[PDB]
Amino acid sequence: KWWSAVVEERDAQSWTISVTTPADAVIGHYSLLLQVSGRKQLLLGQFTLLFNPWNREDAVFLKNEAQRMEYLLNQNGLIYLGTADC
Amino acid sequence: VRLPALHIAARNDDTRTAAVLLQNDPNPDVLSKTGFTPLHIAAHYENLNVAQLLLNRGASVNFTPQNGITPLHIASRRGNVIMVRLLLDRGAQIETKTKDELTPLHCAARNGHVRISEILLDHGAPIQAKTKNGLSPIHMAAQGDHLDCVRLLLQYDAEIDDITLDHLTPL
Ligand SMILES: CCCCCCCC(=O)OC[C@H](COP(=O)(O)O[C@@H]1[C@H](O)[C@H](O)[C@@H](OP(=O)(O)O)[C@H](OP(=O)(O)O)[C@H]1O)OC(=O)CCCCCCC
Repeated sequence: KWWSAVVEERDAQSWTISVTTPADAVIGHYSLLLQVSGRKQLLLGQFTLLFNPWNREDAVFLKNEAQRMEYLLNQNGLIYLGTADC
Repeated sequence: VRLPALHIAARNDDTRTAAVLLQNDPNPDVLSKTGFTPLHIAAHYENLNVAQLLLNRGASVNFTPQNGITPLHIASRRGNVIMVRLLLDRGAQIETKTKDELTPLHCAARNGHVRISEILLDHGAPIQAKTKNGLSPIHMAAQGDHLDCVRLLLQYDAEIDDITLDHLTPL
């Protein structure tokens, strides 16, 4: 439920790591950094963190998947103009 | 006074706990005190993953409690478009009525779900079906101030002057 990381799969030369973030995390541009005992900080890469309408514990959670699609994933909108009767 | 563990897993969309439970107890249609299966809970909260797990483990897609509320009824009432689709592909009956003779189209139109109403109509739902008081879906759409639902039902050739048992038109 907080920042965490765990190796789901591994071989001799690689680790498959599942990283979680808190449901109340600060959004924006992030840097992921690795610290190996007795070494200097190493930059692993950059990622951007956003709000999650798909997560039940997030403040922007939406009950419906159709509503999630319509109000977050659809780029084709309709602005209604004119008069009330037209 | 607590729910069965499978109902709790269905509510939380916890497929790992549900898988462990179904490995231990192979019955996905376990009944709560109200008589609702975990598929009813999954349809209520639109938990797609646990619903697919339950249906793959043999849950009755057309389960009928004493009150006659099928999971399709709950999905149509709640506005769960994806759950309505999934239940329809798995064999959900389109004409089943509740204790008060409400079809899933009645539940969709009463709450003004245009997409769900169109999906049910495209699957053959009866647009002129009546409740115990003679209310058609257009009556329920007009009662809830659901303008687009009334428009869609009229587009599907619903009777604009259908009367209830009290001779009430949608007007
Ligand atoms: C007399 C004292 C003892 C001497 C013998 C000591 C013998 C002995 O124990 O060797 C292994 C040990 C390993 O230590 P290791 O390198 O794993 O530990 C890192 C080291 O302490 C750095 O100085 C820390 O930097 P900083 O403080 O955070 O800036 C770094 O911090 P962090 O990565 O944890 O953040 C530490 O991880 O020490 C050596 O480094 C070897 C050469 C040490 C020097 C050899 C003798 C000069």
